[PDB]
Amino acid sequence: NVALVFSGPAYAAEAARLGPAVAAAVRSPGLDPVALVLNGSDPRSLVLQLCDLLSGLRVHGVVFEDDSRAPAVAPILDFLSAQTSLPIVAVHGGAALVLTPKEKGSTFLQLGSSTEQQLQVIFEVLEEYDWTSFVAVTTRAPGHRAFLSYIEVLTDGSLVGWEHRGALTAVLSAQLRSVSAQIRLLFCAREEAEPVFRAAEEAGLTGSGYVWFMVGPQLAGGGGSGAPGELPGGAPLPAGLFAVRSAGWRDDLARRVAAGVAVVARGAQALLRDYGFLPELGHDCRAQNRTHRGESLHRYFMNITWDNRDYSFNEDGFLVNPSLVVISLTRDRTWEVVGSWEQQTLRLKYPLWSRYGRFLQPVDDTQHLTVATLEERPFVIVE
Amino acid sequence: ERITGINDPRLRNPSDKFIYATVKQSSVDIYFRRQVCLSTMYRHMEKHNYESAAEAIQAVRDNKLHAFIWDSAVLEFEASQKCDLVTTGELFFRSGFGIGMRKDSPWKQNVSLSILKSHENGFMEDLDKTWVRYQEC
Amino acid sequence: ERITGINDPRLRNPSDKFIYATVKQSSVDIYFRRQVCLSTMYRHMEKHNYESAAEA
Amino acid sequence: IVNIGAVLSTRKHEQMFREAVNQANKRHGLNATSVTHKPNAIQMALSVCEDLISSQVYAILVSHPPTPNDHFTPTPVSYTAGFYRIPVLGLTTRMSIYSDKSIHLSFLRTVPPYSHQSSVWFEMMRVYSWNHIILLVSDDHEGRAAQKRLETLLEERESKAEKVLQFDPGTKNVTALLMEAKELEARVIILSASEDDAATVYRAAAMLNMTGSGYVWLVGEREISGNALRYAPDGILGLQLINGKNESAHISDAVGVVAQAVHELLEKENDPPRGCVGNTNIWKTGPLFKRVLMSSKYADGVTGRVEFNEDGDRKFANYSIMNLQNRKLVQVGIYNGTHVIPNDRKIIWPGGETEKPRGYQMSTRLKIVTIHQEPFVYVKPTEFTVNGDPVKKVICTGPNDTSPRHTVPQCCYGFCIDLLIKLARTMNFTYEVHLVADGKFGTQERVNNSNKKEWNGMMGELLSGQADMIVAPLTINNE
Repeated sequence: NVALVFSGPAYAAEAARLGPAVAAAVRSPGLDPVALVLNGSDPRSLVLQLCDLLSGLRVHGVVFEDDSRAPAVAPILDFLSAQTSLPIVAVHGGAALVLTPKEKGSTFLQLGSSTEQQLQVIFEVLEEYDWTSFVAVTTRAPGHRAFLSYIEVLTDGSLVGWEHRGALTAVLSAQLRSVSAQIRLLFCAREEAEPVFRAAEEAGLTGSGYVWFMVGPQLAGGGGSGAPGELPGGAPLPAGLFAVRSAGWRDDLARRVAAGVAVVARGAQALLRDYGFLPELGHDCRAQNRTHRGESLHRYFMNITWDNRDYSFNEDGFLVNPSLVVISLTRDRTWEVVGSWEQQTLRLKYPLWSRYGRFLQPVDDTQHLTVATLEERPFVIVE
Repeated sequence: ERITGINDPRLRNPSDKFIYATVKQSSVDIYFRRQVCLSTMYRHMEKHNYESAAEAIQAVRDNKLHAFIWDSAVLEFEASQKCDLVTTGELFFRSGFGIGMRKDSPWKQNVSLSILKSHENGFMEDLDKTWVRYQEC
Repeated sequence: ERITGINDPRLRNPSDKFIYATVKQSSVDIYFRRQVCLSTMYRHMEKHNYESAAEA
Repeated sequence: IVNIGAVLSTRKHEQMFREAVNQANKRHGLNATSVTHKPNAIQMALSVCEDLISSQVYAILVSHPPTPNDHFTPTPVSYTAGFYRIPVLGLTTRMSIYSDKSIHLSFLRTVPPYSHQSSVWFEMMRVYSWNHIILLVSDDHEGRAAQKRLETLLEERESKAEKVLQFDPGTKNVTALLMEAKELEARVIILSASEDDAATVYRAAAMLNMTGSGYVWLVGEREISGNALRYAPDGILGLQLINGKNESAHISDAVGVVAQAVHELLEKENDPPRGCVGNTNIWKTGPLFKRVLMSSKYADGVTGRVEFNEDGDRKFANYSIMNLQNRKLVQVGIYNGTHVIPNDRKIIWPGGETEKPRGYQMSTRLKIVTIHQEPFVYVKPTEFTVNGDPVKKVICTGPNDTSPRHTVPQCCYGFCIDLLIKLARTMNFTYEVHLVADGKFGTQERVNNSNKKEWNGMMGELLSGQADMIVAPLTINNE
C-alpha cells in the first residue's frame, strides 16, 4: 500500500530499487507493495491513476516528487487529500516550503517546512554577523505580508536596525540604487524575479557593500542536479550571494522519498498497532459522507527519528525543528556550503567577524583602521 | 557633612563611602534614569537599590544605608515618627500624589472634583493631623 | 565660603552677591557659552565680563 | 472569436446568459458555453479540465447552485483556473478565503465577502456611537479574517473593543464565554458565525438572560438564515446584500463586466494554452489578462456601478440593514455604499427598549489594587483612633504572605484607605480592596523572554485591567 509519484522518467528504475531499501521490504509496518506513478505531465490522468490505485489496494502513503518544483500542482494535491482523506507527501517542490492553508479534512503534510524557519535561520546568521538589516527585497507574491511581519518581529526582538523595505512591483533598478542598501534579504519567486535578478546584476548591485541573501522560495530550494534558473548556480551571483535551503539540497531525492515513506509507515504503525485498530479511511474518489471528515497524523509522528532529523510535525504538515543548510554562490558560479543549522545550533565556517561574512568587505564604504593596542594599566585592560 | 544639598559634590560624584538607594521599580528611579548629567547616579541605583522603602529606612536608621532618596512627605513623616534620623535636601522636585484610572474613565473627573472637595474639606490634612504629624519620637 | 569647588551652589546658582567675570572675547568665555546646564553662567558673563585680565 | 464559458446547473440560465453576452457584444465595445454543476467535486474537476482542453476558455463564471453544497462547489474550478493563472470571476462567493491572493488569487468576487460586512458594522457603531463593543466570532478562517479586518478598522478609528469571543464550530456549552463576557460593561455584541453556530449561540444566550435590556446583537447575512431566524430574538440587527440571491442580476452584471474586459483585451497587441491536457505550462498572457482585468472596471451595470477593488471585489456596495420586528426582518436601514440611511425609524431593541440603550453597562464592583505604604496603607495581619473614633481597617487580601505564597486577608487602614472610603461614601461606589503580590510600582522593563518594555507592578495590573483603578501614593509622571 505504497505509491510513488514522480515527474522524472530517468529516475524510474532507481525508484524501484532505492525505494524498497528503506521501505516495507526492510520496514516493519508493511507486515504482510510499492506503486510507481509514471505520469508527470498532467494531473488529470495522474488523479485518475491515484483513484484507481486507491480502489485497487488502498495505498496508505503516497509521495509525489516534482522535477521542476512547480507550485501550481500543490492545490491539486490539497483537493485530492480533501476528497479522499488520504495522507500525502510532496517532495522536491517549491510549494513544499509554502505553508498553504489546507482544507480542514485535508492532509497535505508537505515535506518542506515553513519559510519562517529559514528566515529565522538567516536572522541567526545575521545576529552572528550583521546586527542591522539594510533592505528587505519583496515582490507582490503571496505571503509577503507574513514575511514583513516576521522580519519586523525578529528585528524588534533582537534589536536589529532597518534601512529599507524594498517592496518592488531599469527604472525599478534605478529606484533600488537610490537607497543606501548593503544587506539584501530577498524573498521573491524565481520566475517573476529572474529579470529582476538580471537587472540587479546589471544595475551595479554587485558591489562590496551590496550583499544579497536568497530564501527557500527562490532557486535555493531543491537539490540534486541543481537549480536551472537563467543548474549549478542558477541566477548570476551579485558578488556574495547567500541562500538557505532544506537538508535535501545535497541529499539524494530517492533517499529523501524513501525516508518520507518510512516516516509515514512508522506513523501508521504508531497509530494502528498502538491503538489495535485496522485501516479504515477514505477508500473512494467519489462523494460520500466520510469525505466531510479528516485529520493530520502529526499526532503520531513525534515518536519518529531518523538520520538526525526530528519528526514532530505540526498541524499544517511542516516539520518543527528541521535541519537546514546555508549556502553561498561564490565567484566560481557554484553553490558552496556555508554551514548547517539544526536544533537552534549552527555548524558553520570560522565565525570571525572583522567586516567579514561577504568577502567583499564594506571597508571601502566604511573606513576600517588597524587599531594596534597593548595591554597596560586599566585604561587598557585585556581579559 | 554627608550631603549639604542638591549641589553637594557627594551627590554629584558617586563613591563607595555612601550607599545611595531607592525603591526598585519606582517613579523616582525612572526619573533618575531619565535625569541627564547623572547617569552615575543611575548606576549607583542599579548597583545599590533597596527592594523596599521599609528596608531602606531600617538600614538608614541603623547606619547600613548612608542615604535614601525618597519623597519629601513620606520620608519626613517616617523620620519624625521613628526619630533617630534626619532629612536633607529641599523640595528639588515638586510633585503630587493623585489617583490613577483607566484611560478615559468617566468617574475620574468626578474623583478630581472630589479631590478639590477634600482640599475644601481638609480631609487629607484632617487625617494627617489625626495620625501623622503629632506622635513624633 | 565663597566657592568650595566646581560643585559649589554659588557656582551653580548665579546671584548678585558675587560678580563672576572673564576677559571679553576669550576662549574660556566661548567654552562657557557652549557649556551646557550653565547658561546662567553665560548670562552672568554677559552682564559682568571684565574687559581685560589686569582689570579683573 | 473569443471562447468563454460559465458554470451553472439551472439548465435554464444558460440561454439568458448567452442572450445577455450576445447583447453586450453587440452594444458594448465570440462564442459562449455553459457547464452544469457536477455533483462530485472530482467529477466537476474532470469536466472543467475536459472543457478547457476542448475549448480555450478565457474566463469562467461560477455561482453557488440552489442545492446547498457549502464551499464544495467552487473549489475544483477555482483550482483549475488558478493552475494556469486564468483570471476568473464568481457570483455568490461570500467567503473571504477566495478574496485572499494566496491560492485563489485568480478569483474575482462580484460581491463583497462576509468579512467586509464587518466594516459597515463599525459604521453601524458610528450610527449610535457605542464604543463598548465585544466580538463573538467563531474560530474560522473567514471568521478570523473578519475579526482582523474589524480590528484594523477600529485601530484606524482608535476605538478598542471590549473583548473577543472565539467558539469552535459544532461545539456545545458555549454559555461559558457568554457568561465570561456578560459581566462586562459592553451592551452591544458583534457576532458572525455559521447558521448552526448562530442558532446554538442564540439559544445559549436566550437560556441565561442575555436577551434583556442592554442586550443587542448584530450579525451577518449567513447568520440570519434557517431556523436561527426562529431562534433569533426579536429586534436583532442583520445585514443583507442589496441584490440578494438574485442570479439574473448578477449574471447580467457579470456579462457587462466581461464585455468591458474583453473590449479592453482586444486592444492588446500580444492566447490561452493548448487546453488542460498537453500544455502543462501556464499561458504567458494569463497574468497580462489578470492585470488588465485589475485595471479595467464595470460601470452602470444592472445593479449599478460595480467597481472592483485591488483584489477584484466590488467596492462601496450597498446593503440592506434589517431588524427582527414582529419576528420579521423589516426594512429599517440602507447602507448605501458607505452612507447609512434610516428609511424606517421603527427600531425596537431586543430588550424591549424603544429608545437606543447606551452601549455602556453600569458597573459598581470597583476593584482597587494597592501597595503597602505604611504612611498611606497601614496593613496588619488578621482598635480606635486617638480620639476613640473607629479605624476603618477594611479587609484586604492579595499579599501572598512572604513574597510559601499564602494569600491572606489583612486589615487595611491609612491615608489612601481614608480617601477611598470617603469616595465610596461620596458617589456610592462599591469596592473590592486588594494588594499586589510583586510589591513594586512598576516600570517599562524589557523583561526576559519579551520583545519590548512592559509596564509592571500596580500600573501594569491597571493597564491589564486587573483593577479598575489604582489608589496609592503614586507620583504623577507622563510615562
